Amino acid sequence: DGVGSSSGNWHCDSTWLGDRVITTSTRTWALPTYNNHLYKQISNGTSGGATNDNTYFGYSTPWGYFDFNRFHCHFSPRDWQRLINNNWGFRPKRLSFKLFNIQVKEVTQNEGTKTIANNLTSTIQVFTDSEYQLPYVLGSAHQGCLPPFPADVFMIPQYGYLTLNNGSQAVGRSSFYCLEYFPSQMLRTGNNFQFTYTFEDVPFHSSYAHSQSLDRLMNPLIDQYLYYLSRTQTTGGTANTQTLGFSQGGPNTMANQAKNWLPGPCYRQQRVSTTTGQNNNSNFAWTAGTKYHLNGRNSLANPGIAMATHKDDEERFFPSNGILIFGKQNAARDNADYSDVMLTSEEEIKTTNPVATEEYGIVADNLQQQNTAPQIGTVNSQGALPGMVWQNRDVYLQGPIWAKIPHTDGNFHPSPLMGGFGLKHPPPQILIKNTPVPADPPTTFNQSKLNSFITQYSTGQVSVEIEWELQKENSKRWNPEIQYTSNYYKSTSVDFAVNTEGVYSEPRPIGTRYLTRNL
Amino acid sequence: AHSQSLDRLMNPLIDQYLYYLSRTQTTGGTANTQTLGFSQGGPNTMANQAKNWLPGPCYRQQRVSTTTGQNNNSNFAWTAGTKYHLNGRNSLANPGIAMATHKDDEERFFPSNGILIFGKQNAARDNADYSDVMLTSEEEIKTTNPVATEEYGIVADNLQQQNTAPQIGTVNSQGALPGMVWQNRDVYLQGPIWAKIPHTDGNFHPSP
Amino acid sequence: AHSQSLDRLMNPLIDQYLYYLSRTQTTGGTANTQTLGFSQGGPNTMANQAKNWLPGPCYRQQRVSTTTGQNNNSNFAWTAGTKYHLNGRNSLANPGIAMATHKD
Amino acid sequence: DGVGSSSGNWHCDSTWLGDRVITTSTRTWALPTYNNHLYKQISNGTSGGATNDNTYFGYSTPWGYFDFNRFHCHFSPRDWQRLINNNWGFRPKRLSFKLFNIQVKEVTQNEGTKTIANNLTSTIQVFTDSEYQLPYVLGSAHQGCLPPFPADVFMIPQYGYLTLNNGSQAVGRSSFYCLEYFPSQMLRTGNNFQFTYTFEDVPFHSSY
Amino acid sequence: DGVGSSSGNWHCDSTWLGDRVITTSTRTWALPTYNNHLYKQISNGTSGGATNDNTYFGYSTPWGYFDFNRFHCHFSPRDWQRLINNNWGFRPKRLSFKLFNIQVKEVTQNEGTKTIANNLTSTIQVFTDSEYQLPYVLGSAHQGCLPPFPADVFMIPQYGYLTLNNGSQAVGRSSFYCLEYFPSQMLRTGNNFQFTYTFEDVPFHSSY
Ligand SMILES: Nc1ncnc2c1ncn2[C@@H]1O[C@H](COP(=O)(O)O)[C@@H](O)[C@H]1O
Repeated sequence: DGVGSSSGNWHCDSTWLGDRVITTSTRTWALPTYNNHLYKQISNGTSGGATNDNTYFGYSTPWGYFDFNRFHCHFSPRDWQRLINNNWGFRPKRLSFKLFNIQVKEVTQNEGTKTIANNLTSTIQVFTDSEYQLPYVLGSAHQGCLPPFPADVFMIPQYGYLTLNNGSQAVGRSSFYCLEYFPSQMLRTGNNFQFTYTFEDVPFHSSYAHSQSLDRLMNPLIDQYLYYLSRTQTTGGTANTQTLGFSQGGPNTMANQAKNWLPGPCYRQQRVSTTTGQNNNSNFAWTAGTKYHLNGRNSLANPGIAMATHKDDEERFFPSNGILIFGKQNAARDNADYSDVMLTSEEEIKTTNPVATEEYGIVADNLQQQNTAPQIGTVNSQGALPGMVWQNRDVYLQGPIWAKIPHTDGNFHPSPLMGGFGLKHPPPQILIKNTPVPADPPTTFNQSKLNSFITQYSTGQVSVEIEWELQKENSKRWNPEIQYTSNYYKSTSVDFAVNTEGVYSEPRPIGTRYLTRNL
Repeated sequence: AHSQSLDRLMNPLIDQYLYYLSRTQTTGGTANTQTLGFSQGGPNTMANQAKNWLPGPCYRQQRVSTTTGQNNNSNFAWTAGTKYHLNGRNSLANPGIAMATHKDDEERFFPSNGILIFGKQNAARDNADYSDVMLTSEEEIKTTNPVATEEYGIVADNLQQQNTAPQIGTVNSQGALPGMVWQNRDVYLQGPIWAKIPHTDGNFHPSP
Repeated sequence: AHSQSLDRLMNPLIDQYLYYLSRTQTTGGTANTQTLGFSQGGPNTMANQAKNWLPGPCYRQQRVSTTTGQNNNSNFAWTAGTKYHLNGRNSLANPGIAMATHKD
Repeated sequence: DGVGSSSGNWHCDSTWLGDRVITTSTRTWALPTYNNHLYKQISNGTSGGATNDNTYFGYSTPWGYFDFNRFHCHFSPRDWQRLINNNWGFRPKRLSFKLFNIQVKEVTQNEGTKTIANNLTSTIQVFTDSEYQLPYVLGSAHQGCLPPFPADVFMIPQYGYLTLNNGSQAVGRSSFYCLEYFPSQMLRTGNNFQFTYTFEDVPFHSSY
Repeated sequence: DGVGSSSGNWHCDSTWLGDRVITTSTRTWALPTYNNHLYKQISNGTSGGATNDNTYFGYSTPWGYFDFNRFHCHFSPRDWQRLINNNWGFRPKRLSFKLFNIQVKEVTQNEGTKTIANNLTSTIQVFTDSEYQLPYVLGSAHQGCLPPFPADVFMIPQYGYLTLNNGSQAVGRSSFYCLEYFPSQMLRTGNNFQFTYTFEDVPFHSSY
């Protein structure tokens, strides 16, 4: 554990062992001093432009955090291809995390000339929130996760949290946390940190698409023995009067046939087209957005429960806030063009799940009578009904992996809505900070806290290893499956590769569901 | 079959210690103004009593009578049928979730596509007469499950105010709510025994 | 009691990497036409941010005030009561599923 | 015990064990050179404004001292809440003190441009007055105790003492102490110091 | 494995054992940062002067490589004379490779005055493509092999590779490689690297 001796090696690999795959990656990082060494109160209120829906109360902290909750932190594009093309399912089993080769540097600025030097005796502090005592800020799809491309050097994100608020104000229940009230390791150059974690049992992700649909599980050639009411009135001529007629479900009457199951739940969303001409001329993104109402505050249900993006033959349509959208490289933060972003599609689940932009179904609204014609209602939100079966949202190479399930008395089907695996005891937050080094103090005692510090940053490498369990395919299907493939024909550059300018980009979103399964 | 019903699980002889809002306005004369009055649930107030549980889920269906004269004169079997919508295709929810076929004293009524019907021997395939088929009844479950042809219940539609009278909504489809208890559909000698549960990520109560 | 709320589980300081549809129409002048605009959720846009969870179930009930003057002048305790219907009989859902009594 | 290796870790916690509670805290500190490396005689007398009630004779020293004699050095506000709300009494039993991760720095000033660098070979000296042979200046409610808030960085207080005086003058009985006449540990970066202490029996405080 | 301790010694010798000869050489090297830390796409096409015969698509990388594939890397002229004058044939049997005495330096430029200093805590990374998973760029007679003369100090060559192209364009089959997706050793000053290799059977060269 010396100044001149390395404390880690570079591990970035994948190994496939038939029923498992193990992924390792190492990246280089830089950490600044954040917040000037201070915790600060932050709020947003209703004054000025601001609106109720957007209020908060919280704190920002001197700490930074390590995030690897994006699939491409771990899987190279080819590796992801191996996985999706060949397996029915996968899930995480365990992980190894390492921090090594720490360098702490002090930067000196005089006279417009800046110089950087090592500070050999400085420390950084690290800890894991093993007991989940801090607010869990992973699982909100933030930036600052390790880069997809290994050669890229990245900056650690700042840590901050939120509590209860009224407008811009705190309430009694509001909580303040100091991270310095936790035990942490202090490392100088030459020291290292590691920890090991085991994933809890969780269901395999479905890397498959159904090749059957709920409404067509019968034998095409045979009638049912079960009747349905087929006629309510006679068909003679002008003489028509009420009658009761009953018929047996059959091949040409598949819609009428008795069935055992129901499609999944529905929370209907407005539909927008990629051909702008077909859209209404208003700015309806929020006004027509699909939302939930919590304590006087309205939130987009984005993306909400999983519903098929579009029905047959309507690729142009998407739910206004019902899909995941990734930026293309260098797409702008605000108001990026359609050509600048990539929209995901959940078309694969039309098979068991309702289309996002359409009704669940129809129910009766009234009681018909001789003098009252029957009336119906369109159902646009449907909660869980017995017999319902459904599929979860897909995961993407540039998508999230896990989320912490909130600690509540109850939940229903706690699969994270953005996609991924939901864990009660997810991987713990890892928090890192540079210890403050004071500049020279006054020569006579002053009680006030020191506000003059040396300027420092640190750099190092980090490693993550994850073991994934695979579910092999067992299909008896005769014909070939759909597969993810690279383009055959010539092109200006290779997809999933660098630029002339050295910039890595991921051209498209890649999902998981290529192989198929019966229902 | 249950010999008790969800709405009558109390002791008939004893009051609750729990109050409910019983009066919103005074009853003096012509002078009436708003007030708040609270009362304790009791034997003659069983409907008002506080309770622990809720009836089962609802997907309401049109009602037809075996006495044809009481039916509307249209052919409404599909147009008024209860359906689900999957990928542009509409299917009858036949027979759908289990709900009681009819309430007290109304044996004549059935859900248009909400029961199982068996043919009598040599009944025709198409357009058989009522006398040629046999209709099942799920009357036994009125005890915990909603009647097929009627609403789940009533919810508020608005916020009442001094100038706004309160308004209500009739609930015709109700998904699962905490506290709900229910019974499954019955089986018959000429009925099916089992079904394969579909291989899906999720399901709710997978009784066929 | 929870000291956090479902709608505020994020990091206040960081943007999401996920976009949402933020503009459906242009904002130029009188010339406005349809467009598609997409934005990233952030600190001042917390309502718009993508989220993993949903609030609990709802069976809505009429509201009454302890200040009588603010109530409607009718006796609406049963007529406006929240109920369930079982076999031709109506029962108050009292107290029913758990919902917060009032907001801030 | 190396330049590149840390000698301590950050411990700031509380654990409650039903009949005991253990508190740990760590803070970051800075120490200046005090007095220019010199002991100096100080007095206050009656000349000018000064009054008899306020006279003293004493010395100031190059040393600094560590003070944690304030409850909030050890208890977070919530922890204090746990204690006061639930217990009739409390008292201290034992303590552990550690000093680690020493950095000594040399500051160079030229021409209005100042630069700070490590001095790897420099030492600091520490000792405990185990035998109570020096004037005990703790217990007078001074400033310079560890901060209540863990993130705060603090400056070590200077050590000075008083003896007998007549006006601004010493008397025969007056005593002079040199701290360099005690044995002390010398630590370079990479060295650490610790000691352990046991409290004598004392009555429980009445938190009631 | 320390800052002040050497990790290697200088071996440059030849020993003749009648049926074998063993050659050892040591050279001093310098490695720059290449490509600004970036992989970059490179192509050559048919526009301008360029012709079809000369088109390519490829990448350039931040890495450098070690090349000793020239006989005079290993044989002094007199040694080569001993070999050619007296033997009918020769071939390689095995090799040992070592990297030692690493120094990483940081260069600071201000105001037209440049200064160079050690960075004690910096690393370099090394690896061998044992499984032949990268494009093999040795064997194309490039420059950058160790110098014939031992006293000469040399600069390490940059690593780049080629794939399939159409004109200046990639094709589907075109492959991109990142060297950071391999495991590599990280060494600070004071660390060293070595590996051993055995040649496969191959025919003797005909020195006749
Ligand atoms: N991503 C997830 N993480 C944790 N629990 C889940 C997740 N998705 C579903 N579940 C739960 O696991 C159950 C598995 O049910 P089954 O497939 O019938 O064995 C579901 O019904 C949910 O309660």
